[PDB]
Amino acid sequence: EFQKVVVIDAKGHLLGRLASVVAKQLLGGQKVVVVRCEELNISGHFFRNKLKYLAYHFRAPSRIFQKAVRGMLPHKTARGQAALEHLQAVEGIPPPFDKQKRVVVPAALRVLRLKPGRKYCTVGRLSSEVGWKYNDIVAKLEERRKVKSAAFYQAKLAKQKKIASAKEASPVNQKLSQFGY
Amino acid sequence: DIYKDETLTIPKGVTVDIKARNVTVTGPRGTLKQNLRHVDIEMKKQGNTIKFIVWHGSRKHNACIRSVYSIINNMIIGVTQGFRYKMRLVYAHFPININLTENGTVVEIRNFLGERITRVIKCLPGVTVSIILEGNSLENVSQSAANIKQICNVRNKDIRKFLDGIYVSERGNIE
Amino acid sequence: FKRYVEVGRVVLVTKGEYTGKLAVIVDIVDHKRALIDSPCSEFPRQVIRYGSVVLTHIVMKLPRGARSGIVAKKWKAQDVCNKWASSAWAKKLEAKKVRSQLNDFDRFAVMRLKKQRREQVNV
Amino acid sequence: ALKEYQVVGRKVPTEHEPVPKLFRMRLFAPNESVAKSRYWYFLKMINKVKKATGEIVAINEISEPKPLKAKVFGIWIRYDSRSGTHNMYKEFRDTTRVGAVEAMYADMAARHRARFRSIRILKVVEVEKKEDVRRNYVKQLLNPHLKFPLPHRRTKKVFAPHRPSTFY
Amino acid sequence: AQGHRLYVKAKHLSFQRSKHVIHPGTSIVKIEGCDSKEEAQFYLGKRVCYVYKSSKAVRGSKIRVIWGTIARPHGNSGAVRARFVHNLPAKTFGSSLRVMLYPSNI
RNA sequence: UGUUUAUAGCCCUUGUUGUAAUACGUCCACUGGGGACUGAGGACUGCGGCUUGCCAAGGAUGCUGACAUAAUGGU
RNA sequence: CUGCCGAAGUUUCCGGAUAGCAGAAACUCAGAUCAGUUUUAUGUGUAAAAUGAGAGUUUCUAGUGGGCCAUUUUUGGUAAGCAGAACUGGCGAUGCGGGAUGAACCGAACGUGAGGUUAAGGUGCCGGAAUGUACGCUCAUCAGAAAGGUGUUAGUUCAU
RNA sequence: GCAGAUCUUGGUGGAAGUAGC
RNA sequence: GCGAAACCACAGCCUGGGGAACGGGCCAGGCAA
RNA sequence: AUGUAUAAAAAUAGAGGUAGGCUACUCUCCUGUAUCGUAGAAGAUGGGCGAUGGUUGAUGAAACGGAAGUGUUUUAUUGACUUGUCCAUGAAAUUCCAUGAAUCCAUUGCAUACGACUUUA
Repeated sequence: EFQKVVVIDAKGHLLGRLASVVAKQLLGGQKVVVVRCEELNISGHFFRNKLKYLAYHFRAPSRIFQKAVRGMLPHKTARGQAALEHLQAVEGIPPPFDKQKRVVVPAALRVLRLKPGRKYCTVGRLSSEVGWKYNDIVAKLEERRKVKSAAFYQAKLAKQKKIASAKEASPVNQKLSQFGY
Repeated sequence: DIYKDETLTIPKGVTVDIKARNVTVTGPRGTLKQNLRHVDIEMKKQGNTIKFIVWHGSRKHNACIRSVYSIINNMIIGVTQGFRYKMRLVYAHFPININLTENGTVVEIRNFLGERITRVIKCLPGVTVSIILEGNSLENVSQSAANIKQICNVRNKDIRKFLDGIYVSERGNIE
Repeated sequence: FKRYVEVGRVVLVTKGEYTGKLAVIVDIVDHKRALIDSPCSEFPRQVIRYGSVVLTHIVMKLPRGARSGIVAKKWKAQDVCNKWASSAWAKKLEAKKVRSQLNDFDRFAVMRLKKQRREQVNV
Repeated sequence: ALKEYQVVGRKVPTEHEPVPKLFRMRLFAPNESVAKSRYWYFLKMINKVKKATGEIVAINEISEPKPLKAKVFGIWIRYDSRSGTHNMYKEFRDTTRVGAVEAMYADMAARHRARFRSIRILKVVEVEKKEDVRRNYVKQLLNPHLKFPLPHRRTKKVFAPHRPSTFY
Repeated sequence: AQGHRLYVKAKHLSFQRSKHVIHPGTSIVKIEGCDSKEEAQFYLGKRVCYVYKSSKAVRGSKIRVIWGTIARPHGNSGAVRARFVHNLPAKTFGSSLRVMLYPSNI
């Protein structure tokens, strides 16, 4: 299934694997928005990736994730230039996308790709000492949004419980249960 | 080894909860919270028994299991009887003045080999120094002792000739 | 944990020619292989890889290296059937299997029942 | 797709040697043609019998007599390294003798980067006694307390909506 | 506006090509729900179409359609090879192609 | 722990139905569908089968439509 | 302007005459001879079976009448490399697929087209094609695509 | 029967409104 | 206000590698307004 | 464009819910092929029945939503619709696919390759 707008949560996702699936999707004429890019993960411990950046200048993981894709797409080709603008990488979950579903990519999930006991690095933690100086405010927004979202979930859960009780109380439900519904 | 297990006996502490990989060991001395998320080791709690299980772990993981068991044992001992360390000051000509502030949380050292600059060392949480320092965390006491020794250090001075300084005399259990 | 590799544990095949069928592990071969058999005669006693299998909560007691006849006797004795099906997990699988077999006409009946189902909306 | 092929061969009879001796050995080959070629090379190494000097009399594949019963197999192999002279002996637990053989070839090809030509299968035997088992890993697989969670779970339908549970 | 859509959405990926040589006679189409070569057999023979609009009003309308036909599958991920009456423009990469259900074999 | 079918049984050996079945390998002048690209040739022969006629046998013919009073086309 | 054939690129004696390659003609034969052929066998050569192809002459006439690379063979070498002769192919008269790109490497040698399938090489993205399956090994804090190591991985052997 | 010959003849640009007067 | 001559295949960001220079064109790149 | 439909967090090596007084519980996971919506001449005419509810449109604003709040509800009333259960007509020969301020300006020296700059006007 593909949509005109797709929101992908970057928490617990490998950078390269996430970059690959979005690179193909972007060439497919699809708009993809990436949120919480600061919580991306890269195989290899913290010092190695720190040395990698020291050899390498954009401090935003949203820019870094965009930069990784930029060299992973035909940038010279005008088609690649057009597809670049269809990708929107932002840190955290902004209000224009907080009230929308956030899907995940199985091919990039750390739990499905990383062996237990393997060291890994977090981009937001990595970027904190390279020029980024907004971790507190970015974090502060995260708990504020999730607290509001959790309250929304509780209201939705209560509504789901009420309708579920109403659904079971409905005699119509088991009239034609032979269809598996 | 596909499966390896290490068994330990829980002390008479009130709480031996290890939920969310955090050991909230609450005993008669006090309640101490420890984090063990560094090593992914399976834990089994059954009454007064705590079992550390490693499922096909590597040698480094196997080594950390023994280290985690020692850490758990040390935490249990501290929460039951506590850890007390005693240090004896050594001076040759100019005595070193030691001042305790905030119930021993702050230690000021003056006239250390004649030095006119006072060194202030902040004790670790849960450890009180009166020099004998007592606390429920052995690691906190050890780190504080190292900091005190580091503060009372002679720079560009003969170690064999000038024996002035602070050294830990003994360390044991409070109870 | 709740699922561990033990002799007698019932497993469900998720990938292969016997997808959706249940089986019981009889012996452990290696860290990646196991020999299993099923009460259904259509499933022959074959060794399967741990990747193509899933672990279920229900566990049954069987001797090591039990024969197929004894396992079937053991399965009937312990009533393994209708025990896994009692769990809601099997119920979802039964519903999904039936739903995939629904025809076009039955879909319209599903639509009519669903519309009548939403007619309650009373709390 | 290895399969254990038995090969029997003898030298060409002549007035000097009217009755040739029968030489039979069991080797694992993916097909009959590979088995016959390997047999000639083995005989040249040992008995120095050329292909023209001899001829194969019977080729036959051997199935596992009890393929449904788990067993332990010990193989003696001589392997060619930088020195060109090495010997090893390994044990594996599997339900098929071919399955044990192909398992060792993968292990040899990984640990020592071993080629099919370099490897020569010296000895094959069945391990049955508990005290006969020597390797530690198979020893851990022998005690009746074998119980552990499934390792390497990780279980195109891209863009899964929910987070995977990845538990029981 | 629930209804309509007697077809299945599909995306026009690219042309049949080597690493550097492209043959634009046939184009790769990725149909939704198709994820294996054995599955793409069902869509072999269907009539695919490219629908686009233009400023000029021709016959009183504003829609131009380039018909086509699925021919063979392309790889193990459900892609198909579709030949059109007019070869698709190279600009329509990553667009929408409507795979209607005729000629039906079911 | 040690123990020998018990208040689980297993394994091995025969015995064991049998000509078990499956799998593998190979053949069918066995058969049933899906899809694509081609129509070169221009009476008659020939070679075959069915039974003079007929046919899938020495290369495409039918049924239809719409467009034409634009579609297909070219620059 | 198109079509067909198309070398030689060097022996050998000695600026040349030869030759050779390519042609052009005239001849006689396929029941006749042959082959950068392979066998059989007699003593590597020679002689007599298969596999193929029709084979042999005479005349007269254009062009060439360099090399580079690679393989090998040797001799010495000579700091060490290497050099020196050869040996045989390929390019040179030859485009295309691959090798990131790149004249020597891997494939394959070319009328204009349609379909089909491949070779070498590839299937994460750029990039056409599985983020295939099974099994291990690799942790690098410069990976990866002589040795030392409180470096591991599997371990082997010997001691208790 | 032309694309070349620092080709012959004629024409015409950039340089350039430049060097400048 | 009056007004040349010289020159001119065509151009003009580099980074590297591209085996024969290759940078002035090729591929990887960034740049490119 | 063709349903242009969908909001928890968080573990994943245990999480969530469920319930009891953080301590003892239980249940679900093992995805979305899920769920919601999708019935009518693009959805007709009326007759009802049945809800007497639901679906919404129209406006009258209330709060929430700083971030990029610009959208989430709450509704107040009204307008319709209602295939929720049903009927009776109706919808076609296209009789096989193609669809007003500010700048220059004056002032200005606080400037000064030249603009700029600089107040005033």
